[PDB]
Amino acid sequence: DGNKVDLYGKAVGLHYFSKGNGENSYGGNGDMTYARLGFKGETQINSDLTGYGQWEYNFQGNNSEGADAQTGNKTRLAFAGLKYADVGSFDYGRNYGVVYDALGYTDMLPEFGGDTAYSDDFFVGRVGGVATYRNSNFFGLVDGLNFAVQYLGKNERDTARRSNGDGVGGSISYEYEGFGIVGAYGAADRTNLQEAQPLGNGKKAEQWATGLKYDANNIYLAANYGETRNATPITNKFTNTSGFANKTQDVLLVAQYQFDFGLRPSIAYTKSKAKDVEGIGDVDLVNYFEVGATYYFNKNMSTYVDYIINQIDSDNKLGVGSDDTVAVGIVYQF
Amino acid sequence: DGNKVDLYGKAVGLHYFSKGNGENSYGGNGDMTYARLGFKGETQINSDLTGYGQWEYNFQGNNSEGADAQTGNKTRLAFAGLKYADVGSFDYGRNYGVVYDALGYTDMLPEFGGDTAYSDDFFVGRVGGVATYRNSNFFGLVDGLNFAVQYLGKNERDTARRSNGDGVGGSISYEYEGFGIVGAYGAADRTNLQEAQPLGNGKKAEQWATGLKYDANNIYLAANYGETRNATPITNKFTNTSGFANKTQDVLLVAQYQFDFGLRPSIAYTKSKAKDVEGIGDVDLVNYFEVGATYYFNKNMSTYVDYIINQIDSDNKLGVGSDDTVAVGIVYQF
Amino acid sequence: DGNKVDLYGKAVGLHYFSKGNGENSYGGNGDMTYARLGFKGETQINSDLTGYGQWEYNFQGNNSEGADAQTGNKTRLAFAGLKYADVGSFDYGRNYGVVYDALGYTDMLPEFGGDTAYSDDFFVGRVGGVATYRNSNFFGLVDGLNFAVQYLGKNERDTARRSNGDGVGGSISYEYEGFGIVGAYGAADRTNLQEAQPLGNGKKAEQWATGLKYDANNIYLAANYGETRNATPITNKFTNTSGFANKTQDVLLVAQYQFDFGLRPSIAYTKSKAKDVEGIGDVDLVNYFEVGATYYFNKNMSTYVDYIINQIDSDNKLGVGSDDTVAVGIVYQF
Ligand SMILES: [Br-]
Ligand SMILES: [Br-]
Ligand SMILES: [Br-]
Ligand SMILES: [Br-]
Ligand SMILES: [Br-]
Ligand SMILES: [Br-]
Ligand SMILES: [Br-]
Ligand SMILES: [Br-]
Ligand SMILES: [Br-]
Ligand SMILES: [Mg+2]
Ligand SMILES: [Mg+2]
Ligand SMILES: [Mg+2]
Ligand SMILES: [Mg+2]
Ligand SMILES: [Mg+2]
Ligand SMILES: [Mg+2]
Ligand SMILES: [Mg+2]
Ligand SMILES: [Mg+2]
Repeated sequence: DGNKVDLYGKAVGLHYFSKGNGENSYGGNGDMTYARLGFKGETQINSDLTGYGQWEYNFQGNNSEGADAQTGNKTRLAFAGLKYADVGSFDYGRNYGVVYDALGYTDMLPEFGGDTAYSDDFFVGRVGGVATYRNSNFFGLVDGLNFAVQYLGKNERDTARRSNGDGVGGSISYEYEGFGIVGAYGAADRTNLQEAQPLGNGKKAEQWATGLKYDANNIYLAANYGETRNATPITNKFTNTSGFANKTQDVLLVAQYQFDFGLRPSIAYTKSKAKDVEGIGDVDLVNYFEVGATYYFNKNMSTYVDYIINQIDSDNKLGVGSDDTVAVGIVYQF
Repeated sequence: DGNKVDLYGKAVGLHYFSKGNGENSYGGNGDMTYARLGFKGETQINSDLTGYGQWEYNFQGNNSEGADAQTGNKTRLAFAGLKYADVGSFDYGRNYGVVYDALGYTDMLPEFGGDTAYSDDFFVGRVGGVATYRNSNFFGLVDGLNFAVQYLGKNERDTARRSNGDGVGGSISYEYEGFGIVGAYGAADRTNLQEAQPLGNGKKAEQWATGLKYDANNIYLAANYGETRNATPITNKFTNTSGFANKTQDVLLVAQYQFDFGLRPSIAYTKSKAKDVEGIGDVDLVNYFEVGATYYFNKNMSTYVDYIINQIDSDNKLGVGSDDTVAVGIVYQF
Repeated sequence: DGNKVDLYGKAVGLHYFSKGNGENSYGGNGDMTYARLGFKGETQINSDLTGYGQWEYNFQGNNSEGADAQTGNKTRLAFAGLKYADVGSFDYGRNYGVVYDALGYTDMLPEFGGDTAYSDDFFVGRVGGVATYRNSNFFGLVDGLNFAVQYLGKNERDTARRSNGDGVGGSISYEYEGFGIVGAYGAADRTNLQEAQPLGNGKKAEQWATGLKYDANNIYLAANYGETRNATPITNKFTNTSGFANKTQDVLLVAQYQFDFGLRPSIAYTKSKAKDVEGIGDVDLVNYFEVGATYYFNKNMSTYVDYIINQIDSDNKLGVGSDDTVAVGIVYQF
């Protein structure tokens, strides 16, 4: 009856290599195997109207069958919506925060990358309780011009890190001839639990980002810049103190090429600097170069290596790990 | 070849609006998105015999991807059985309590309702370890006459609220010309842990209900009345004390219409009164009117609003919420 | 596009009968209902090369929908790999040890059996972080001659029971005209947390087993013999101390017949004895006879009974359970 639903997923055999047991590395050390399961469906309601829904789950494959069986298991996405011919889509539930419309540009590495797209972090990553309106080609009048607004409902959780107040954010993008340019901005109230943390001071959190990319002829090139206020979560590893960076400035870059025979090498740089952090001043949160590659056997099977050359120094005042990490992956997906 | 199984699910974007906080409301306040996933299968073994099984899970969509990720996640149903031609069906596992053959009559609202069909609550909701026998049209000899019996095995759990002793229950119903009537009753042993609770006293739990319904010509009218002894779970928020109501008296009413263009308005009333509650006597547990509507775009897509006009008063002796609660939902299902 | 993926699972209505709880039985008492869900996929990359992946999850059906909802839920398998023409298969993730290549011989009972194939126990059961290479028919040159090697990456977990160090293990088998013979062995480092336990002492865990089987003409006969040194997990029930048996010796015998009409009687014997147990000396871990049966209605539906005649005596120095257990099961699978 014009419903299309496709159960999807992957099994990801994954191993991280880092110094020691990886307490002072970028990614850690050991087994990091996991699996994904989801559905994605879409129903033709009439000529002009589609309904749709999606759910996606993370099942870790590197816990025992003992008491730790559920460590890092979670729902990543859960949302439903309606899409109306020449007017836009509207969805609600657990979904990507708008500002990920910009950060998605550089979140293209075989394993790492994407460092500033925190989950449960306002308009940066996948969160809870968002209403999202999206528009393609400006109601159909302007090919390549897209925009979105997103309404974030307050989530007063048990942890400051996973909480938020009410907020609004949005995004505008233009694509033309393989190039793409995009800007995204959100702000939200911070909750009383966030204000009580040692790190971070202010009533509102803000995040913004811009992106430029070239995505054509088997070349992928992209850059993202942005900044945040009272929005980037941080932990002092020395004091076990936590909260949010009063300011960050963040800059990511990525260069890839896709060979017809399956190989797709990747080169990147990422740097995120916190400022005005209490007791500290300026610090680096992320600072690295990346070399990697993915080999695609076909649409269902790939392998990959991903090497993070970590520029964080062993000095780092927040305890951010300074050692390198290499990831090795085998993936079956459907 | 012989076998039919169909993966099923829904994604529900869901939001509740109450004063506060929602501490003092019927339903709470904020994001309540969730998803469901299940399978349902039937195999033709021969001409007279079919095997079947069902599993159903709830994935909350309004938790973070942190330490609270698993909150409210659970298996709803997990059972397997055989259905023999003129004998009946026999199944075992986690399934609906028998007395829910009565309560289902009124559990028909867009979001709320069904207030007395508690889970893990002897016979009124989905419970563990039930062997259920069911019969259609009295061995095929009496059109519209159905019955069932169910054996509940002891579950001594860590919690009095989620426990039970051994029990037996059943249900009888007759349907004719769009009308339906149905009686159900179960009784069981209480566990020591339940007897140790300050609220509620008795060796035995009991629950019964009767149902009346009209279900034709696009009209749905239904009413349930019931009582319980030592069965309905309760809390006194003034004392942080818990247990079970020595007695309750329960009445639910529902009226709905289905318009061919998809709109289905709903009107309801629910009162549940506890009696003989230690240090209190009588006290309402539930008391409200409902108005709502579901808009069905088709078999896969729907939206709804449900408004609960809460008649509980701010003097209620157990601290039961007195504020209403409006729910708004968007549903993709397959 | 040359991909075949099956979603699969089962619903198992399951009940165990034992004296009392029974806190002193082989298997326990009460509702043991569960379900499984998994996918299994295979993609033809080219005429000589296949990709594959598998995920499998256990969903308990005997928990309430309260705080205990998650007890016993776990990923059993999560792996992906490549299979090349005659050269062999390579996979990584959570998978069966390499010593279960032998123990699978007798792990054939309707419900029980398989006592020495502990999960998260080096090479005997399902684990986390294994790299497994497998070869059939010695590169296509010797019909019926198969072998495998497996590399076990260290998992330092919160618990001694679920930890391992790095190890290697392997297996070799040979089948000809319904007869089968197998040998398997592995060794790995113990972790410091393991060595810190009062029970067990040694740098290295080791496990080995051999198997003979006849599997033809509806007869199934199999035997396994095995030993372990610092690998088999134990608890002293009197003193509440835990660790690993310094040694064990294990025998598991099985006989079954498959009638064409669906019945499949089973008879078994299992004994595992620990030696050099701190504070104790020699003591039986498992000692029983089995007598059960499985009735297959078809490929999707079965029932079974499994009766374990426990020869553990009430004298057991470790407090191992001595009473019998009977299981009754109903299974829908797809
Ligand atoms: Br995926
Ligand atoms: Br994160
Ligand atoms: Br559903
Ligand atoms: Br029920
Ligand atoms: Br309703
Ligand atoms: Br409930
Ligand atoms: Br299965
Ligand atoms: Br191909
Ligand atoms: Br185990
Ligand atoms: Mg773990
Ligand atoms: Mg502060
Ligand atoms: Mg600030
Ligand atoms: Mg460095
Ligand atoms: Mg009492
Ligand atoms: Mg009121
Ligand atoms: Mg020791
Ligand atoms: Mg005995």
